[PDB]
Amino acid sequence: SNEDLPVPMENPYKEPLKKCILCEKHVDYKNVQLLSQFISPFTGCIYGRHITGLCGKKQKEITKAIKRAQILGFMPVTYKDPAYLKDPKVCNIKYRE
Amino acid sequence: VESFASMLRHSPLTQMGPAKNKLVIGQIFHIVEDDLYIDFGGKFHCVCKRPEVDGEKYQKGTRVRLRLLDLELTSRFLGATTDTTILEADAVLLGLQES
Amino acid sequence: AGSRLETVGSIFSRTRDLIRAGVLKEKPLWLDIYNAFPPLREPVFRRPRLRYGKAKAAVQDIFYHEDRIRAKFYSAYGSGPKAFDLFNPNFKSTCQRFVEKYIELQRLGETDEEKLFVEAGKALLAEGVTLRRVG
Amino acid sequence: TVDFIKKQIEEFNIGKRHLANMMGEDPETFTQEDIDRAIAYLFPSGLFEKRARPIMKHPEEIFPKQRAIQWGEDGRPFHFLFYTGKQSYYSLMHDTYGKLLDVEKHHNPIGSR
Amino acid sequence: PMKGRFPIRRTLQYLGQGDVVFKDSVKVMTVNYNTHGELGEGARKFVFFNIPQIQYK
Amino acid sequence: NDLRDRILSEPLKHADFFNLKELFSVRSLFDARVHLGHKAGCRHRFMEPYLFGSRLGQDIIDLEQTAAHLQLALNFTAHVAYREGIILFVSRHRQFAHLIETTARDCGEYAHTRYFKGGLLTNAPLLLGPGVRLPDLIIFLHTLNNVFEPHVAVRDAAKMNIPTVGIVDTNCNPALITYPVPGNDDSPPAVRLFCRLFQVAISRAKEKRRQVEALYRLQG
Amino acid sequence: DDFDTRILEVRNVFNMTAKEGRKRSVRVLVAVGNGKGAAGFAIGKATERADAFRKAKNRAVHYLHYIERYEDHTIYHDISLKFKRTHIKMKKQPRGYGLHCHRAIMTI
RNA sequence: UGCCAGCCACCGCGGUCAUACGAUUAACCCAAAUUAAUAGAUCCACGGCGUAAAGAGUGUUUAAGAAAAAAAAUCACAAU
Ligand SMILES: [Mg+2]
Ligand SMILES: [Mg+2]
Ligand SMILES: [Mg+2]
Ligand SMILES: [Mg+2]
Ligand SMILES: [Mg+2]
Ligand SMILES: [Mg+2]
Ligand SMILES: [Mg+2]
Ligand SMILES: [Mg+2]
Ligand SMILES: [Mg+2]
Ligand SMILES: [Mg+2]
Ligand SMILES: [Mg+2]
Ligand SMILES: [Mg+2]
Ligand SMILES: [Mg+2]
Ligand SMILES: [Mg+2]
Ligand SMILES: [Zn+2]
Repeated sequence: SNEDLPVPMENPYKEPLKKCILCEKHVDYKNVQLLSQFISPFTGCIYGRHITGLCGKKQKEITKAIKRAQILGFMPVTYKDPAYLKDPKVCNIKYRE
Repeated sequence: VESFASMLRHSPLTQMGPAKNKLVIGQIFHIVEDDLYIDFGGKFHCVCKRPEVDGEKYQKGTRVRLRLLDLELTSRFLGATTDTTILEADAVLLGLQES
Repeated sequence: AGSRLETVGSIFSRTRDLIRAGVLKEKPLWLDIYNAFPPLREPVFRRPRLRYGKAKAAVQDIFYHEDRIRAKFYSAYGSGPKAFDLFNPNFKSTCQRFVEKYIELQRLGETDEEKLFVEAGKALLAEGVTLRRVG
Repeated sequence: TVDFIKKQIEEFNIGKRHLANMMGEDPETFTQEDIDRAIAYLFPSGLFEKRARPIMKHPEEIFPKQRAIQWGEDGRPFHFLFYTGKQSYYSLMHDTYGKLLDVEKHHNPIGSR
Repeated sequence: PMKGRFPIRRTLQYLGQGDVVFKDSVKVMTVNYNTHGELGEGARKFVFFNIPQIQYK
Repeated sequence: NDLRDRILSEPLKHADFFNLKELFSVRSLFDARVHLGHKAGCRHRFMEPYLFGSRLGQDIIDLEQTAAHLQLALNFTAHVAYREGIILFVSRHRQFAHLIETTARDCGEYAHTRYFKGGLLTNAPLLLGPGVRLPDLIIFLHTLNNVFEPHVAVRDAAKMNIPTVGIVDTNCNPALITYPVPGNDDSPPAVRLFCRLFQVAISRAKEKRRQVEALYRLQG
Repeated sequence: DDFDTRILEVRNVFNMTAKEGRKRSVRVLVAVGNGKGAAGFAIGKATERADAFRKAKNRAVHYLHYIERYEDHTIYHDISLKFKRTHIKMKKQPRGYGLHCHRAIMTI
């Protein structure tokens, strides 16, 4: 009969979950600009999660997409297409200090 | 008589809710040269560094404005049973008891 | 001597019983006082075992419906413009006022959130508090 | 060990008189300076280590200081810091820190070592 | 005995103690029991405790 | 002989004899912040009963239980003081060191707030002196050492048949302590509160002792 | 004067000392009790065995258990107890049946 | 006597001062028997299986068994 006790409700102050930069985006092997965004400019490397900062599924998605874009040849392997070097940079790498 | 549960339900520490980005009022009870130890009343004191603006204005007994980050500093670490306490809370300095 | 075994049982046990065996010829002070007013649980030694598998704790988290409102308040305005004091036992924040207004507009029988929330906001506007209105 | 200090200081004075009367000086103005000359002439030890040479001195310089009785006859200890095992140290510490605290509330190369 | 979950029924004492003896007419006895149901529950126990008493005697 | 037995056994028949009921409240403990614990992460497993519940990750003691416990603790403390026996406060906690000595010195009680030499209570006669009396009651204002293990003195008091009255915190282990008080050890309002309370219980026991001695002297 | 002591196990124990080569210690495990139900045991160790007998004596008075006896002879009820690779089992007898035990346990 | 002659059921004893050999001297224990040998009675595991002896390279089924309720959801994607 104690009406001042606590309630067994869920947490109202719960913070909304964070989102990969692509969460519910659509990764296609067709936009090479997008895939260029996640590749090292000098190498043609594919950045890891710890750089790109993507969900699991979106990393995997991006990777496969890239490889497809390479064999089908919309995108080259060993360097970032120069056209796209001047575009917005997503990743956390600092090369030049 | 008040039941404890009632005292809890109506307290400010409850009313505040989550600790992040709260605007709090606090008091300086101890000083080392650059460092000012501030009880905002929560459990543990936080620590601050005396700002460049009006250095000598902040003294023992002074009251202060705080932006409370975390009610206390804790984390669990590799191969630990219990998490590790700093015995302080994380806060930032805004202005001094702006009146 | 006596019994130094910290695991065996409570000090009460050991002491009472060693006297019972007439080894300890002098009844100690705290002993008699203890007999008079014993504590809730005997001070007996327990290994602090870890929990495995499916075992969780018995603690009940602490929440009120007031909080389900406050969530929305902080969702709109943020922490109150008046700041806070944990020294002052009676302190009411912007938040708490909002909760009260909302409780009274709940006793006014309005089930729609928009009406409850906004009109409570109008009550606090009439009280001269500054509602920042952050998206 | 205190009974030893009482006794020893008594016999020290009686032997002091006894020294003056044989050495033929006024027992009043007799100094340690005179004590030394006296024994040095009576028991002339050539010895290199100077502590092993004969001594008659006031027992206080002879014997080490003692730690006094630390508890009443009830078993109950006088100083409140006794259970620290160094009371002597931590008393200095308590006092020093107290001095400091009071200074903080109040305040709002001579060859010295 | 240690193994078994109701080891008391692998005793000799538990065997002698069960009391049913059968008339001279009984030859065969057929227990048909069921695994799953609440209404089976008793029957099962009978198999698990009493059947080994019966037989012994 | 008779009347001494009278003087010692008389106070046991009265649950209130030192009248400590009025020395605090649940409101009092509430403004001394006692109801705050550590994060639920750092909680000990043996506090699970004494707790009330988790408010957004921070654990909260049950103040009703705090009062029930503390009452019994203070009562105990008092009945020992009246019976003229040693009381040793202990804490390692630095913030409060001064307080606890300053408290204890004023009670005619002893503190040990310092590094705690190892064989101290266990090997007494070697450490302290040729023969010695040991604390009748040990009272912890923190149950820990600055390395966050249980203070030796707990194991040791418990080892020596000394009773123990101390403030457990959400992380601390209560189980070897004779009379616990669940409550916040960390906030200075709380330390101060507990200090002055044990202080007062002591003082009242001592006064009442003196009084009943004077009455004993008139009756003779 | 009420406490009897018995030596349970005397054993020659060795160590490796850079200086001395082997180094020989003696360790005795000893029990004490008054017959009235309180008893205990301790270990003690020293270079000279005499010394060690002494050591175990004194240390053993420091750990006493009270052992509760039914009608002042038997135990109360049967005890089956596994302790570290050793199993102990003991049945509660009636009066004419004296002490049937491992020689150590008889002594204790 | 001196790693020799020899002894021991197991551990072991004899390499110069052997209470272990051979012989004295005292003792011990059995005793019309006493030792030695060889067969028995007795003696494993209702204990175990990461490091000790022991979970088979893998799955399915037969034979044989064991059974309250819940017990197919999806690839974060590299079976074949
Ligand atoms: Mg030869
Ligand atoms: Mg010879
Ligand atoms: Mg032989
Ligand atoms: Mg021979
Ligand atoms: Mg024959
Ligand atoms: Mg067997
Ligand atoms: Mg295992
Ligand atoms: Mg193997
Ligand atoms: Mg084999
Ligand atoms: Mg396998
Ligand atoms: Mg197979
Ligand atoms: Mg193989
Ligand atoms: Mg089948
Ligand atoms: Mg099953
Ligand atoms: Zn995502």
